[PDB]
Amino acid sequence: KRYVTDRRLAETLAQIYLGKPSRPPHLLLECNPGPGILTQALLEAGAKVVALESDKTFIPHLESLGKNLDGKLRVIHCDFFKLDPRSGGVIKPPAMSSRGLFKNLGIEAVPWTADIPLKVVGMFPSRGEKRALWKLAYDLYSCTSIYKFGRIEVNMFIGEKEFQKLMADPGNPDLYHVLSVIWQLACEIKVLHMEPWSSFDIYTLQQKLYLIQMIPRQNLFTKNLTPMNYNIFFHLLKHCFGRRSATVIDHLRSLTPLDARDILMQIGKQEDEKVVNMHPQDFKTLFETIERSKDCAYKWLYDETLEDR
Amino acid sequence: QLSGQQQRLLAFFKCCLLTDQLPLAHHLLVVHHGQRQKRKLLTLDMYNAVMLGWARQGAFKELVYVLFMVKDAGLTPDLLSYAAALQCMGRQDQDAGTIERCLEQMSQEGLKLQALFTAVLLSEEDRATVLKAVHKVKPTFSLPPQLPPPVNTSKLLRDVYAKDGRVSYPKLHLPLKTLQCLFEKQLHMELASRVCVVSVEKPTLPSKEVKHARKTLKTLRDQWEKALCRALRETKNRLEREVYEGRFSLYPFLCLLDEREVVRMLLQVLQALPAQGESFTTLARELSARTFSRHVVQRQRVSGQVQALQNHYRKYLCLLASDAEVPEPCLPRQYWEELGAPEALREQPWPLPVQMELGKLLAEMLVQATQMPCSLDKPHRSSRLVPVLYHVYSFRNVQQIGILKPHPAYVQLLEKAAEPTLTFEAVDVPMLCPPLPWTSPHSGAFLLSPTKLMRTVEGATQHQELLETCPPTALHGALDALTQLGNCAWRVNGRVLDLVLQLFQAKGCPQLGVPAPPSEAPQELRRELAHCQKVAREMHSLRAEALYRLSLAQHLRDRVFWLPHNMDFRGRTYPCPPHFNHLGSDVARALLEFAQGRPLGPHGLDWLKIHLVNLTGLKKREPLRKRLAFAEEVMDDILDSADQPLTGRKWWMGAEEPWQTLACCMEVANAVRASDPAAYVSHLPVHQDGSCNGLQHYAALGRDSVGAASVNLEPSDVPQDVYSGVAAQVEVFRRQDAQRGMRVAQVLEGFITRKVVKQTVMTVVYGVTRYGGRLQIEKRLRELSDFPQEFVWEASHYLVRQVFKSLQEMFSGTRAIQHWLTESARLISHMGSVVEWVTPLGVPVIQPYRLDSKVKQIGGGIQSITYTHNGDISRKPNTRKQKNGFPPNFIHSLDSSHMMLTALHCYRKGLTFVSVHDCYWTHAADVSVMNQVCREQFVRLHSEPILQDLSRFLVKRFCSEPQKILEASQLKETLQAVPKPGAFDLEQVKRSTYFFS
DNA sequence: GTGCATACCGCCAAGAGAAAAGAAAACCCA
RNA sequence: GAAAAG
DNA sequence: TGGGTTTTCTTTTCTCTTGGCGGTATGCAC
Ligand SMILES: Nc1ncnc2c1ncn2[C@@H]1O[C@H](COP(=O)(O)OP(=O)(O)OP(=O)(O)O)[C@@H](O)[C@H]1O
Ligand SMILES: [Mg+2]
Repeated sequence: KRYVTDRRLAETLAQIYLGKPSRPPHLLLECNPGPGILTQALLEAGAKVVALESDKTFIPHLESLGKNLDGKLRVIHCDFFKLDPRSGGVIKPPAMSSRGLFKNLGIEAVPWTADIPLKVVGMFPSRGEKRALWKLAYDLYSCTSIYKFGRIEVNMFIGEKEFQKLMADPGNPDLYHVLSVIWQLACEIKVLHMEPWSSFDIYTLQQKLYLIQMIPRQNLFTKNLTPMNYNIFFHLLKHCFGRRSATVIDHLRSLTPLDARDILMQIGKQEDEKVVNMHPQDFKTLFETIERSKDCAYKWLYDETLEDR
Repeated sequence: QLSGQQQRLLAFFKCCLLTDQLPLAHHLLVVHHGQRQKRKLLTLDMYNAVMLGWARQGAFKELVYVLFMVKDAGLTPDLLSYAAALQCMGRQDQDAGTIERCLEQMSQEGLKLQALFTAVLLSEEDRATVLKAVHKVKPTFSLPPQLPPPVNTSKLLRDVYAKDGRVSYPKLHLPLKTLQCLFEKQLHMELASRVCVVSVEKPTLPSKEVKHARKTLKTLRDQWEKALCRALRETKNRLEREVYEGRFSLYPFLCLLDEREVVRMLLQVLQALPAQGESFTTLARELSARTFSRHVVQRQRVSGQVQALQNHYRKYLCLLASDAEVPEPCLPRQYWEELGAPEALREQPWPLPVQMELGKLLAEMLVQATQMPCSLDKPHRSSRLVPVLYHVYSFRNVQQIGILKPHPAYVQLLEKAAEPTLTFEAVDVPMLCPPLPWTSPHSGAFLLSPTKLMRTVEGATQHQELLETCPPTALHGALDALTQLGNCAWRVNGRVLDLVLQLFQAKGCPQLGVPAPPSEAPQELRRELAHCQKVAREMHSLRAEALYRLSLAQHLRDRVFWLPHNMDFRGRTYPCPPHFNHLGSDVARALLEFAQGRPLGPHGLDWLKIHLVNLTGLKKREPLRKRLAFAEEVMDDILDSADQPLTGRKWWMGAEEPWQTLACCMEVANAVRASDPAAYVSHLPVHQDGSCNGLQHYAALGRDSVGAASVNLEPSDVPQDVYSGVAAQVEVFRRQDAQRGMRVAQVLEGFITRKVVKQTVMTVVYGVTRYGGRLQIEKRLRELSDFPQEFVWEASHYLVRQVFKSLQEMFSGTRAIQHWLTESARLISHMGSVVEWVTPLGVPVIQPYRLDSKVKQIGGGIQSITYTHNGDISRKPNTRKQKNGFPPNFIHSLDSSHMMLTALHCYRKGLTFVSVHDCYWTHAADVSVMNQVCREQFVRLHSEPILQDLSRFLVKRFCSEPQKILEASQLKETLQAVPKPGAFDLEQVKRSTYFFS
């Protein structure tokens, strides 16, 4: 399991997470503090740090350093990918609900237009990066789990192979697919550091991990785009990218009874517009122009029965 | 083997002979022959097809040319080529010199004319015209006389097929003329190929909206009919023109049926599409199967075999008729073959890629050809023609499947129109006449429709090869038992049907198994609406299943019907109609009874009472006298349940099988209130069921003394159950863990019963993992309403751990035999060959498990289908699946052997016998005789060294080729390492009261 | 004789859709 | 996503 | 030798991944 254990630029990441000096002591939900050196470097900044850890085997070190810092380090045993578990009743100490976190820390829900209340740092899984992107994206479009509590920024390491797969635009036809459009509409990626594999000593073909700082965008939800009908938009994206060489007309003749030529005339994109050459904002406004059509009643054919057959 | 394109071209030529497009097939022949690089694909059968076709026409001009093509290609003429030449010379009535010269050429060629006549598949008309051709050269040529039909002389099947002894064969209660009329009805039903039934839902009020919806649906259906006619004509002209420029098309495959029939078939499959949609490959399979079935029925109609089958069936019905007496009693198959048997033309099915592209083309034709206005909901606005069906990609993990979902306005018009009829295929409906006797793996259950002897999910499979390369007398017992099970006459219990219709038409009762209508579904906070839609869709699915079942039950309310029966690859018997049968739910078994009844006799009411106590689910551990005394104690409750099913004390609802209990309460109420209880004619089926029947067979092969006592192979005063013993061990472990304060034991308490532990204890003696037992007990804990539903996962793990701890040091011979079977299957499947074995009744059984799933992608207008080429293109056997399949499959094959022996030896005693798996049903009069015959057939089946004969057979077949010996010697160690039997006198099974109970 | 167009096939991909909440054991693969 | 039979 | 994958078997109701690009063989134009 990948764990940060080198003092190289740990103060630099600390100054990254400091932000504005006039800000109050800002909560840092560090995910998997294995060695605890990064947690110590974060505590050197002076702001409050909350540790969320999946490795309970080496648990006493974090709280033992926590009492030395007069309770700044409120260590609570939890794994970040396992908040609000999946069809599970009995809450085990590895996996627990987000309401438990936010009742223990006293911090509460804010409206979506309000300022950022919270910061998360941590790892993606070594292999399950795509799935964990999907967990965070599902929790972001459906404002549940962490993102019910506000516009939660989350800053983490990303793999090189899946980085430009998330930063892709019209262009790069080999690697431009659903997760790029799904994230980039509300994500605000800025690359903070470009560290190679050598410093990342995994605790017991170079891979260069980039810091992507996911921030939800305020202008995500509209009258047409709601946290109710986000699965319809997700199905639009994956159906459109199922046949990459096909055009928007081909996919929307199968997606809606609406004439796709008229919708593309409204959006401003031509009839020969290919899927891989269409902007991620254009997907969203395509969804919004289909959604606001009021003359017809049946606007989409997607339903949860398309989960199987 | 043959290439795919070779198979497709051969199918093209054979279809041209059927469609009379002989000029078109000759065109492809000369096109593929005049140029070189594709001519390397043409084979002998490909030329002989067009040879035989030109023979049937009596055209020398093209036949001499095709013979010249055969000589120029470098391939020698076979038997069928000279048979075609003799056919064409005999048809033209031309002089004896040419036939003399060509038959002299046949004699010079050296191959036998009797070998041209016999053991090579020709039609009887071809045989007759070759006879007419040869009778001018040799008038002294005579075919060999018909040998007498051979008699199976195996030891298990020697009491049957024996001319000595008194046999009282059963006779149906219907007379001859009524049975002939029902044969006419079923013949008309199968010629029509579809059945329309009235729905059991209450009819909607015919308002203006309903009538306008019906008119709109009618004009849309007429427009789709015309559009599909135009699309089919355009496709056939394109295929004909595409053929003319030298390419294999599908053109004869679309002229097999009439245009109206194909359009009507496509409209029928369009009508029966669920709102969620179906897979494109599924529509391809179903459309191809429907087209093939209609091709078979139409070909038998035109060829004149319908009249031959008619004239033979009127003579065959004299054996099974009450008022008609045969000179010598015999079985239905023996009487079918004793008379002049009509020739059954073995029709080779289409190859799998041909079926796939035919169904794919027909599905694409339905999608493109049908157009609808812009929205059926409020269609008054100006309309652009949007498709009726939409091709949406549905996504499950990495997998992407194409689904044809109907448009929601089409769906809304379908439930707004409230169509009062439902349409079934003729295959999916119970037969109105006694089925054709199983005389061959081809000639089978239905009158005209093709039906497989062995059900197979895969398209082309090696099962029929073993069914035809067997000795002719090997399958006689299985076919006769299939005929006997199909000959049972069924009858719908009208009172139970009335009560289930009462509950279904009103708000349903899910406690009694009647689905509630989806309109009565209940309606963080944002998740609740989606959850309600999920619940509503579950009740939408189950009520539609019940809608088919009760409609088909209402269709058969006042008519005697028959359930034809097939097998799977390992021999277990199922009724062919899938909707309404006796292998279904409690309601379906309650609706069914025997159409012929028997007087109860001196001790028949006792069997009814014991059966009723068995259906209550109470007094399961108690002896027969205790069950009879209990039935005497609840006699008033029995009469209250029978007289007042829904307006009384509702005692029958608390039973484990409520509707079956209610039907048996009605039967007991009519039997006791009769003047003479022995003279009451009873039609109710009384069931005898095996207690741990896989374990019964494991103890029978192992000859153990402890497990056999546990599974009631030793006589005892009380029944013995291992499930409750494991449940008691798990419960005392739970009490010890609740003493320590463990939370799961405190949650469980008294919830550990026989039912939650039954399937896992039943299953551990096969190659199960702990994940399978986990899901097995998780489902049983999830169906419990009183259990807290947040604790299902952790209680499932705890309960699996205590169950697998409980079975340690238990059933030693069973685990030894299962380990031997698993080891033998692993060593067989590690090599190329899959596991084969022969049942003691002689049935060959092979497993269709192979690793390779070929993509076989077929380009098309909409998408590329992905189907596994099952016709042995897959090569590497699935070792894990062979291991995990063989120990259950062998035990179920021996189950089938015991069932068939019991059926065949109860037929000679005049007993009506039907069987769910390890559940033998007979009349309440003859339960004791069935029990005695079941025990004797168990003894005779298990007095045979089944493990030892299996080992000798496996060494003889799969361990005798020289090239594998150095790799199979360890297998030779494994196969000859069967466990010893030990000491258990198995004759005591004949005194075991609770063997089947 | 040489280069270009066309058909067929292997492969590894991601929206591997989440559920990676959760168990751990044998069989196969790199 | 479910349900039924052994 | 360490990690991916599926997990007892049928039967049925309502029931198979698709697509895209490169690598190679073969026929055709010059
Ligand atoms: N889920 C299953 N998996 C494998 N085989 C099964 C399964 N259910 C039933 N069988 C087979 O059917 C027979 C058991 O049927 P049945 O339901 O009568 O169980 P049982 O063990 O005899 O219990 P009971 O005494 O309660 O009837 C055995 O031959 C067994 O192999
Ligand atoms: Mg049983």
